[PDB]
Amino acid sequence: SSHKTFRIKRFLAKKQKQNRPIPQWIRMKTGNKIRYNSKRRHWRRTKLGL
Amino acid sequence: TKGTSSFGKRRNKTHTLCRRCGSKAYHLQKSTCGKCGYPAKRKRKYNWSAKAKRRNTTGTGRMRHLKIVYRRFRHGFREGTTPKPK
Amino acid sequence: MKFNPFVTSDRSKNRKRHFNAPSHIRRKIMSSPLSKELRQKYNVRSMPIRKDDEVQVVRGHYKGQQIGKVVQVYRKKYVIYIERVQREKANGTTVHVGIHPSKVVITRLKLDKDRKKILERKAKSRQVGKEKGK
Amino acid sequence: GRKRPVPKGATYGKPVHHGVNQLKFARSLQSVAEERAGRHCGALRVLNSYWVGEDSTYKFFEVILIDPFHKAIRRNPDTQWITKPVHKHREMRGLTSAGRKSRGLGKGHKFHHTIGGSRRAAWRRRNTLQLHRYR
Amino acid sequence: AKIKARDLRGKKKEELLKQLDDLKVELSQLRVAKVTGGAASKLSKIRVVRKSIARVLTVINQTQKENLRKFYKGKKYKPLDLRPKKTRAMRRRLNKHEENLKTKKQQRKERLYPLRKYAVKA
Amino acid sequence: TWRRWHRRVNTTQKRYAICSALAASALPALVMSKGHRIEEVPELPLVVEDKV
Amino acid sequence: VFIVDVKANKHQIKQAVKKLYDIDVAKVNTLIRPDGEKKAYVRLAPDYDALDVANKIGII
Amino acid sequence: APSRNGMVLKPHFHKDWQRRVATWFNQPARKIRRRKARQAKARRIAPRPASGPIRPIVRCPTVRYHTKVRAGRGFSLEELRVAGIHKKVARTIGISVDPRRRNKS
RNA sequence: CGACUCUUAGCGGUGGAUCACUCGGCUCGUGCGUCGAUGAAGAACGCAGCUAGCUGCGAGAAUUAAUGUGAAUUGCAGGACACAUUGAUCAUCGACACUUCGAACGCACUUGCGGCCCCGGGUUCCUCCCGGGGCUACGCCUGUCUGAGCGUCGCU
RNA sequence: CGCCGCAGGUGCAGAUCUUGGUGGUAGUAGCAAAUAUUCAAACGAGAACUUUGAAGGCCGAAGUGGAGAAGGGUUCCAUGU
RNA sequence: CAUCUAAGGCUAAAUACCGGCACGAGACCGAUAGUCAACAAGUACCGUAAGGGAAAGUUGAAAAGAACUUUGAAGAGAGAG
RNA sequence: CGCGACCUCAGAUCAGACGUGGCGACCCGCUGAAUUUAAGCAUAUUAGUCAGCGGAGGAGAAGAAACUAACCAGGAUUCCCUCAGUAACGGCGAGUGAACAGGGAAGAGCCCAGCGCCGAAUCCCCGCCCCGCGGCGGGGCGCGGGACAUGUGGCGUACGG
Ligand SMILES: [Mg+2]
Ligand SMILES: [Mg+2]
Ligand SMILES: [Mg+2]
Ligand SMILES: [Mg+2]
Ligand SMILES: [Mg+2]
Ligand SMILES: [Mg+2]
Ligand SMILES: [Mg+2]
Ligand SMILES: [Mg+2]
Ligand SMILES: [Mg+2]
Ligand SMILES: [Mg+2]
Ligand SMILES: [Mg+2]
Ligand SMILES: [Mg+2]
Ligand SMILES: [Mg+2]
Ligand SMILES: [Mg+2]
Ligand SMILES: [Mg+2]
Ligand SMILES: [Mg+2]
Ligand SMILES: [Mg+2]
Ligand SMILES: [Mg+2]
Ligand SMILES: [Mg+2]
Ligand SMILES: [Mg+2]
Ligand SMILES: [Mg+2]
Ligand SMILES: [Mg+2]
Ligand SMILES: [Mg+2]
Ligand SMILES: [Mg+2]
Ligand SMILES: [Mg+2]
Ligand SMILES: [Mg+2]
Ligand SMILES: [Mg+2]
Ligand SMILES: [Mg+2]
Ligand SMILES: [Mg+2]
Ligand SMILES: [Mg+2]
Ligand SMILES: [Mg+2]
Ligand SMILES: [Mg+2]
Ligand SMILES: [Mg+2]
Ligand SMILES: [Mg+2]
Ligand SMILES: [Mg+2]
Ligand SMILES: [Zn+2]
Repeated sequence: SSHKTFRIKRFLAKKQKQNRPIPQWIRMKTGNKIRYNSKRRHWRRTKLGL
Repeated sequence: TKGTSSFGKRRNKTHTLCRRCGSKAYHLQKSTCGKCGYPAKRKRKYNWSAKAKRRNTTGTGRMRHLKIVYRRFRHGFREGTTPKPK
Repeated sequence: MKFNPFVTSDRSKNRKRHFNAPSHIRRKIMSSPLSKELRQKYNVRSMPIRKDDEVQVVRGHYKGQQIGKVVQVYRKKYVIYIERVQREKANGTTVHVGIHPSKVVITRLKLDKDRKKILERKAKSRQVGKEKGK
Repeated sequence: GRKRPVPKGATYGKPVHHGVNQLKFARSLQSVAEERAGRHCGALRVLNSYWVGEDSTYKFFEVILIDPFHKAIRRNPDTQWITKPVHKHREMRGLTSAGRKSRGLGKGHKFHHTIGGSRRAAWRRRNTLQLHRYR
Repeated sequence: AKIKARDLRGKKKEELLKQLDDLKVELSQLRVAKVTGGAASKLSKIRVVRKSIARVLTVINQTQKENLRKFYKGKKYKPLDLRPKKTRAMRRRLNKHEENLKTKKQQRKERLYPLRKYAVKA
Repeated sequence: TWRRWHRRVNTTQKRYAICSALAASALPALVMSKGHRIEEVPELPLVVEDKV
Repeated sequence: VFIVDVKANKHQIKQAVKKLYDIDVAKVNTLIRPDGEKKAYVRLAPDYDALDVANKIGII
Repeated sequence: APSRNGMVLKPHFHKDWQRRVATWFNQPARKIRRRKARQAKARRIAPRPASGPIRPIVRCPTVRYHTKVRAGRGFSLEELRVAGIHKKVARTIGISVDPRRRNKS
């Protein structure tokens, strides 16, 4: 809602910054074996526990 | 109707995030965490669930102090001494 | 054969220790043999590979006597790069080909105050072993 | 005595276990007194206790406690033993005189239940299957 | 232009703080340049300045701590961060003086009846 | 883990096998039948002095 | 407009801006971004000029 | 079910015996650990005879074993007295006095 | 004669069995056998030039110092780095530092609300505002100070 | 890998068996609750569905309108694919 | 007749160890096996919660990871390397 | 109708300490099932076991006889082999079930209270100085405080003193 506590908004804040695609230059690192952010989240598909 | 219609009127949280153990098991009305038991001092832990014990035991987290304690034991917990500067 | 009960002969442990080695003991793993003239003038067989010493490839596609200067040691990749050991890619530019330092022989070293000290310490140890083996 | 703390006096199954009222606690009331003083004063070490007149409904015991970090106790041998960490909360482990009596320890034919150092120590040893390498 | 902890250790706290200040203002303009685009060179000097601040702060924090340790040398009571830290259990034990002392009964028995070194022939 | 990995043999039987193995090492047909390439060796029960 | 620590109130923001930029501020309007960092709008005194200061800051 | 003809066997395996199973795979390791502690102890007491103090002659206390003799816990105070050595200095000599044994013979 | 359907074969797809490999387990054994109010385990939130996860770290934040080592790190860039008017990296780690919850400690879980004592500014001492620092949990031991009692007494 | 011995978590068609993959069904059922779309133009490789304009309609103020509370958590706004 | 001397206290060694630190080994398993987890695994995800809980290894010696020409709007092709 | 002594209590953000929580494989103290077996089932069994609560250490507990024995006697505890699936318990059904002696691993013994004697000989705390630091001790100095005769310390403990 519009009415939030500070600690909820700080929780929502972190979840926003870590829902970002991996940098493109990561693919070039030696022994990368990573391809995409597999922990990406969409607001409509899966909901936060909070 | 006990099915689809009844699921529409659920908009009141029963649990919130716990200050200790950070899990969303802090019952609002009871003011007690259902995961770590936090109105209380002693951490809630039962032997009838070994998976829950191993989900949150020692070593499942950062181990900030104890990981250096394991280091200092190998040298006898020495203090106030220096490596003899060049 | 191995008798010390505190050093392992396990294949998985040796491979794990080799591929996860820190940089400072990855440097020792990348040691390279010295030439016949370098072995006679000093008393040391193998020497860890440095940045700017000349070297010739003795195995692989790039065998020969073209004394090439080392231009980069890639301890992450366990390879070193040499001046003329290059390959042209599709676009036409040139890139170095990495070769394991065990497949090259050092012909001249890059000497500093530290290199001389390590050079002299290996010579004194072999001399000690030789006199014990009189 | 000890009443079994089951709601409405309902134990379930095996009428042998239907007992509620005439059941007795394994430890004496003196052991309970030392535990209650030891749990309150967690910074002191219970030494011993005695009896000072009971009641119809109460029993009164005086419990001797030792401060393990007083210098008068620390700087005097024959008392440094209680300052050692293995001697903390003796009354909870049944090491006090009152706590010991409920364990069935002793020498002789009367006390074969605790021949391993405790009742559980004896039970484990005589219920463990020794599977030697060569059988 | 690089600073080292070894050469910082001779200066007084008056210009050590002075050196920390202009080191902090330099990091302020560095973060400004990072926001306004700036250059790859200026971005790379952010880390070199951050470590320089830690270097200067470590020296003043150390220098203060050895002065406090020297001041409380021989004091009966010292602050909790100046007394040894080893382990809560190891701090509870008895010291060498009150671990090794014996009752007069025990040492009289030791004086009277010491363990003799002996052998038996065949 | 309690699979009875070990077996105990009687001491008399164990000595019996050792005696049998020693007796077989002195017959060239048996040692050759083990594929040991002893054709140029003399005196099949082969003894050297203690200098070795 | 600056980005400030979430633990700094408008008084410390005003003192910090006034001392480390040698300007006089009129009021501070603060908000915490959805990212989780504070944003401070620092209105300068009428005798100061933001463009003048923003030049000296380097954010022009 | 009994098949034809055998022992009436009563195995004592009704008590969840597989948690209290003592395996002996550390038997050879224990023998070494005890062996080298014996060697270390013997070399610590350099001239002392490496195997504890002297023990008395002792008769086994039952009609099944009273024909044989063995080594008891230690010498009794009456044998120490008539040998003219003090009960306190005896154990420093390596004699192992046992004060609660009496001599009826 | 086509079409369709079936059988077999070649080739091509779908699929990921088989085989070979293994920085992973499982089992056994050995030596140690060490947490915490000097604030643990655990959680939260932050920290990279470009960084989401994992990892490491704590406002000195993918680390400071010190010591060994001795020219790298590396996906790109950058500037270093005389390697002696002292050194990249890595390792070790004994100096320093170590945010917020948490036994969690001023009260409460709303970054809600206090109290006392010092310091600096606004004061231009008088104490109102702002900032900084240190205290303010419960139980309990020894001692200290202050006390209560028509408790037992002594002197008037 | 053969031969002499040793030891097995040693042989599958079934268990409405476990896991994974694949068929016929089958280009089939279906994409039918709440009246309704049409003309021209623009962008564009591409228009029944986008946008603009013109028309015909519907919600008809107890709305298919304008705002909030819980709840969600960036879905808000620009630009580009 | 024998035997001990309760109702106070301490005491090492031989003994135990499926948690922890660091090691060594194996007639074990070999990616549906072996730990749930060989991999950003107690992760993704599910449940109000207690709690439940996966799937997922392999180019090549070396990226030398296909320049360049051509058709298509591109995916995608044909040559070339 | 005050001022003192003691006793019994109280307050303090008083000076200096201590406990709390975690892990818990092993160990100690409690509490404690039912499935299952008995071809049903209630005593019995499962089992003093799972689950539950408390307390520790590198081990823990035990431990130096109010013992075993009945012998020509042995001699703390703990562990191994054996005793022994035995004596015994048991709807004497299903089932349960030790100890002594013997051989080994290890081996170690002691301290109080009391009864007495010794001018409280005893102990803590705060200051002085110096010898020191390195987990903080020694020495002496205080017409310095307190504890303590409602009993501190030395001798001494069933083997006698
Ligand atoms: Mg939804
Ligand atoms: Mg409710
Ligand atoms: Mg060699
Ligand atoms: Mg029953
Ligand atoms: Mg005495
Ligand atoms: Mg606001
Ligand atoms: Mg075909
Ligand atoms: Mg095919
Ligand atoms: Mg450094
Ligand atoms: Mg409120
Ligand atoms: Mg009065
Ligand atoms: Mg099978
Ligand atoms: Mg098969
Ligand atoms: Mg099949
Ligand atoms: Mg159709
Ligand atoms: Mg239709
Ligand atoms: Mg209408
Ligand atoms: Mg939008
Ligand atoms: Mg698997
Ligand atoms: Mg496969
Ligand atoms: Mg799996
Ligand atoms: Mg896991
Ligand atoms: Mg205080
Ligand atoms: Mg039945
Ligand atoms: Mg049945
Ligand atoms: Mg039934
Ligand atoms: Mg249990
Ligand atoms: Mg505890
Ligand atoms: Mg003990
Ligand atoms: Mg004991
Ligand atoms: Mg028999
Ligand atoms: Mg039983
Ligand atoms: Mg022996
Ligand atoms: Mg006395
Ligand atoms: Mg006695
Ligand atoms: Zn919780």
